[PDB]
Amino acid sequence: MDVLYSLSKTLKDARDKIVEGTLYSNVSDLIQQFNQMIITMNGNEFQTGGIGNLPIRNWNFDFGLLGTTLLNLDANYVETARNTIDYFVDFVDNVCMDEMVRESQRNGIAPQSDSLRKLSGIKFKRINFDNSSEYIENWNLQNRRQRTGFTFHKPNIFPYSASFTLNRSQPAHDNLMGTMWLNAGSEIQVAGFDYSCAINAPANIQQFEHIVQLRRVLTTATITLLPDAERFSFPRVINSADGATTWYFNPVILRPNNVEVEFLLNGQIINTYQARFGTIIARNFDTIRLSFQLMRPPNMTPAVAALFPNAQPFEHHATVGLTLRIESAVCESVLADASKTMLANVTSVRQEYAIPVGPVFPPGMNWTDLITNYSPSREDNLQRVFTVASIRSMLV
Amino acid sequence: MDVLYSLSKTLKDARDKIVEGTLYSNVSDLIQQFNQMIITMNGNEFQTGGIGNLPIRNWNFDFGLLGTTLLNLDANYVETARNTIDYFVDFVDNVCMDEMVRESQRNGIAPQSDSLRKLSGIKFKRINFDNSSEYIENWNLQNRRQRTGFTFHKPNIFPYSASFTLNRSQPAHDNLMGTMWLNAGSEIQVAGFDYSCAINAPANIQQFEHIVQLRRVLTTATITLLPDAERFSFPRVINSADGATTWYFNPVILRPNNVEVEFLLNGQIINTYQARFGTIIARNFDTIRLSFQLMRPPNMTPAVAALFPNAQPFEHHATVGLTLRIESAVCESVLADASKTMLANVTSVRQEYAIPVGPVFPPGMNWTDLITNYSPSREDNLQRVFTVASIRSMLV
Amino acid sequence: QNYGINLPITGSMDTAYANSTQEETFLTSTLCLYYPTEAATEINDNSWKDTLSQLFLTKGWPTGSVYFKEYTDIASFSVDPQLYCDYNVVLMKYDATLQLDMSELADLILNEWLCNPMDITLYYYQQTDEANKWISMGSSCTIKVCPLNTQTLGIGCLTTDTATFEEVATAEKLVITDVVDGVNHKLDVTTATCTIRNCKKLGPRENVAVIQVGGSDVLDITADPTTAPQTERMMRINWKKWWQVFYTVVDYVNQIIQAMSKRSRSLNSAAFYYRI
Amino acid sequence: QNYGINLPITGSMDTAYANSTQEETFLTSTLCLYYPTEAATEINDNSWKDTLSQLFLTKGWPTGSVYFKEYTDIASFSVDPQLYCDYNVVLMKYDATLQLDMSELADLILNEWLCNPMDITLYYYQQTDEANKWISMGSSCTIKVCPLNTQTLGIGCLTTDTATFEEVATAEKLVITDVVDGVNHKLDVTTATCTIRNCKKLGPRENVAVIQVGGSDVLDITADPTTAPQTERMMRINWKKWWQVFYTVVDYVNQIIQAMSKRSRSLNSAAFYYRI
Ligand SMILES: *[C@@H]1O[C@H](CO)[C@@H](O)[C@H](O)[C@H]1NC(C)=O
Ligand SMILES: *[C@@H]1O[C@H](CO)[C@@H](O)[C@H](O)[C@H]1NC(C)=O
Ligand SMILES: [Ca+2]
Ligand SMILES: [Ca+2]
Ligand SMILES: [Ca+2]
Ligand SMILES: [Ca+2]
Ligand SMILES: [Ca+2]
Ligand SMILES: [Ca+2]
Ligand SMILES: [Ca+2]
Ligand SMILES: [Ca+2]
Ligand SMILES: [Zn+2]
Ligand SMILES: [Zn+2]
Ligand SMILES: [Zn+2]
Repeated sequence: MDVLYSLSKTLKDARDKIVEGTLYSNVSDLIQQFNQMIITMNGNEFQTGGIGNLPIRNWNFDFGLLGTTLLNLDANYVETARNTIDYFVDFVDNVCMDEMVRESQRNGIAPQSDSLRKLSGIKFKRINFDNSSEYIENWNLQNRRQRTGFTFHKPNIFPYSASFTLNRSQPAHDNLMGTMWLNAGSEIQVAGFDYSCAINAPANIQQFEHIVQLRRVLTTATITLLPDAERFSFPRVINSADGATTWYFNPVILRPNNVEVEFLLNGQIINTYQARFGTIIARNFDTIRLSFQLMRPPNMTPAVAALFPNAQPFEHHATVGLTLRIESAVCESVLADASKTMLANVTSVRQEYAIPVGPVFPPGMNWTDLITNYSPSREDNLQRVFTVASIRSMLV
Repeated sequence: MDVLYSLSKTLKDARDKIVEGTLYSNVSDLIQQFNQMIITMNGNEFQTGGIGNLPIRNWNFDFGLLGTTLLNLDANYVETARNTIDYFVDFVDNVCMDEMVRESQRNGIAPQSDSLRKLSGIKFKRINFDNSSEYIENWNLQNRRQRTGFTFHKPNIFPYSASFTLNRSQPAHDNLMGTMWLNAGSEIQVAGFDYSCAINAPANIQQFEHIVQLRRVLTTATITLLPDAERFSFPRVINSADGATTWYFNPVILRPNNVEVEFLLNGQIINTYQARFGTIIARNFDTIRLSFQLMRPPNMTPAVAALFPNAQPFEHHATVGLTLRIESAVCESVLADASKTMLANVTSVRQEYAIPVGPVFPPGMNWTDLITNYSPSREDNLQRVFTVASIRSMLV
Repeated sequence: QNYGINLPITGSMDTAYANSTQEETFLTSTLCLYYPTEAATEINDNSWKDTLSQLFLTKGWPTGSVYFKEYTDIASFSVDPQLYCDYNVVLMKYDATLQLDMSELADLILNEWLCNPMDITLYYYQQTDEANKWISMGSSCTIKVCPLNTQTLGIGCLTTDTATFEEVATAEKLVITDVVDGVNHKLDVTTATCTIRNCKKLGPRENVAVIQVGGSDVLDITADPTTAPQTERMMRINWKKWWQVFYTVVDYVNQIIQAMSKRSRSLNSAAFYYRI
Repeated sequence: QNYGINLPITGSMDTAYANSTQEETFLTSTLCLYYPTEAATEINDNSWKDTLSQLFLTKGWPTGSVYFKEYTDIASFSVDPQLYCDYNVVLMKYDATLQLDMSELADLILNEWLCNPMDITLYYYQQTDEANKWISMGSSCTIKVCPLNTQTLGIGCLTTDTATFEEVATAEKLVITDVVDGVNHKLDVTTATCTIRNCKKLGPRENVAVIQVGGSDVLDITADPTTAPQTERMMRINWKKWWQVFYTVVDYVNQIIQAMSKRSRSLNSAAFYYRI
């Protein structure tokens, strides 16, 4: 991996720095690195694989070194370098593609393609140099089992799930008490609905609790917590849990009462925020417990009093919302996020060459299925293919 | 850890090989290793034991080297070696005990005691040599993030749980349909009981399902599957779920029908056995889904026909069973089992010196509570203390 | 159930809809149509019940599933009404004079009640909360009330002299008395021809539908003056002939049943739950 | 709260037993005792009800919680046994000539029945399954049966001529008719004098225990000939005085109540299943 990254890094640096007119002192170290790459790769044969529709490609390296005598680079020097760079870039792109479309259940962190296995030999370790990208840095750190961290803007941590729980129900579905939620991506919209508006509840308070278990621990997470859930504030016709029938939902939004968001790690409470909504920090947690109460307003104007009768029929159902958006966090495991393209790149390469479904990942690299069942083997394979995708995106 | 293991291994070799009359050629390499150990440890001060009732011990090393000039070892040589070995064995035992009684939430894999921290220094790495035990080999592989493997006979993967689920029940508990199970250690005994004997069930079949989610993935597992659950095959008076009343269970055992044992990984069927009993192999799984059926006998003798009336009262309750024993398996994580003594060693040491409950392990090193909530921090601390206990048992 | 009634039920908002359960519901259900005597008198056919049963069969109901029960009038029907089938549709003729009795009958049959016996001759009774009412049924129910105070002496009435009692009901078949809550009352009722029960309105009864034949919306199944809930089970039609009324009931039986929820039928046929 | 749906309940086999709830149930529950008239006749004591109430109070039942209901005889009581207390104990005198009726009475109140109306002369009726019976009740139940074939022609009976109908019941206060299943039967009943209902035996009734006084084991609450289930709610006692019988009932009331359980169909948990 470090060798493949070093090849790609050398090629990117050569593309950016070997330019017409530049001082040779600007590229001296780069030229020495590039010539070392040429010498190491010369005389070697590689085969990038025929898995799926990815075509079998053979690579042979017999290149001359780049010159070292110029004071400034000229057009001829740049074009001569560009020919070799283009061949090397094509080879690295094909190696990355071959690796990305492969998985194993035993050593998913180990190389899976023939070319990357060959590059793991000692003779290619001379190519290795500056490993400064986030993914390669994390790769080297976790190879030594040092504490790693991936920074994610809007981490796609929550598997998609639009569900509801009914604590009070009956076949008519006209006096219902419960919660409905969407946990999608980096957002949780939850809403507790009481159809009676806690008319007969003790103290006229209806307590709602929503627990979300993250499949991986998040640290240094910045989160927005808005009082209302705009997703569950309009009339809906909702299937029943068994799908037998539908029920009507006609929310009227009351501000949630005694809002308490707890962030927990291994069942211990790490962070707790009460009646706070701007922007909160969860420093280290794997579970989010949201408590919110529907408090019947003791005083009502005639319209409000009309909306909430003493007994059935209940036609305007008191709903208290909550919206939690993890804007940024840090995870020791690779995750899909809103900014990075690693997941999209891996999925695109697997779809373009019609890669048969493997024993590790769900078909189509579906992220909901993956993050729902984020096992250590899946984590290893995913980190491998994501690091390879970043290496590829350095060039393509 | 490698240095502590090397010390222990050198001492065990010295105890077993430095014996009167033996050819020096039998011990030459060991004598070199032992002298290296003495040279490295000479002039170093260690302190062990300040937690619980573990006494404070100070350790000073000023020892002479063992001779190299003899042809066969004699009494003098053995006595000098034995004195040095006794001191070193005492020191290693105390260091192991000092490490076994400590835990950390953050870096529980890293050394905790001061002596092991000192031994992690470069000036002790010369002591390191043959790391052949499964626990130290797994430790080294885990350091490099290679696939680890622990072989277990009768692994204690299931936390103890004797519970039941009633799918049909009434306050009098006389027409009950449901399941009762014991998941203990390496055994799962599950029984589905129908009091009506599926008189009114569609097609005269009652379906029973039981899902056990293992906390760690198991590979290369040998499983005995037997048709009957003898634990749930005798008359029994059982507390109700809330414990407000007791109900009666008078089982009559019918053989289970359409027995399907699935071993799942990430919710996908890896292994599946349909009406197969005796020894089966589950190559890689984290879940066991046992689905069986009570099929009402289409033909009955007068005794059998009398057991099961057309309606209540039901005095004989038709029960189908299943027993699943994991004889041997492989896990990437340390686990207690029937043959090893690592858990017993750690628990005994923590009990003898009255080690206060820590932030990682449950009180008393309760294995059920430990494997129920087997968190990564718990796993790291447990691998550390189990490796130390295996190192200790080499000498103590 | 009872060991799991207080347990949550979780459903996903993408579970596919099952097919229509209307045909199966009709195949496994019983229908009870309640009509007044004047309906049968005006139809003047001896095979009209068979005609309705066959038409329902064209509408999916099995043959012996739709039953017909006749009552003399609203006041008579209100004496121990007995709802028999899974679905009970009551064709109630409208009268500008029987408005309160229509409302009381609709209240008694469109809501579930938990009732306990009262001993007016011994104890003084009060209505605890806004759902606590008194329901009196009999051939002739006359109910008179004497409100009391914390010292048990009556206000505007004398316990010894019944004549001073503030009468609330006279010559009634069904009456729903609602007195001020928290005040002990002494009651005089015609115990010979009237039974009064302390009842609590538990909730709606969803397997009883009331089609008001003619008239306007006058039903008031709620004691609270500020609310007059018109629900899916309170239909109203305009009529000239009873045959057209029954044709409308048969044709839109899909809509009528769809407006009612099954599983509300009790083991007993009474309109109230009697607990000692 | 989640009424009308069945959820699995999970319990651990080591949950601690709660304390005895017998005292609380006695405090908060009512016990109706049903005895024949001749028992009160032979007792002769006007204040016997108060004496038995005080004895129950010594057994822990609050004063006024235990009710003493009287019935003339088995046949008359069987017309419509309506049991409304939390716990019902029916004292039934044994008679060799009335055996079946005794069984019928037991089979009527030791089991729960879901009964739909039957309209003979307008529908042919089948008994679908083992649990589908026809319960006829009234002053005099005389029921005659004509089994039809697939062509609707009666078998050994002429539909036009009722006199040829096979006869199953004659002048009965209560009768449980079980006919061959899968056969349509025309029914002739004294409708003006007896009402017949198509009933399904849902399951046992647990709040009613019948104590049979004198005699032997004769009750048969199941129509299947091969079963005579003697449940724990069917007791038997030898006697020479009714006072000794009542003293035995009071003394061993703990055992009687233990053999009984709160009516499952009733109470909040069984809401929107059938009743309450
Ligand atoms: C439901 O309806 C669909 C479409 O009409 C049909 O294919 C299917 O067989 C029906 N039955 C069930 C049980 O889904
Ligand atoms: C239960 O019984 C025990 C033992 O007599 C007693 O200590 C306790 O107070 C009782 N009540 C409860 C609610 O536990
Ligand atoms: Ca009235
Ligand atoms: Ca007055
Ligand atoms: Ca009132
Ligand atoms: Ca009103
Ligand atoms: Ca009889
Ligand atoms: Ca005949
Ligand atoms: Ca039959
Ligand atoms: Ca029998
Ligand atoms: Zn629902
Ligand atoms: Zn063994
Ligand atoms: Zn139970």
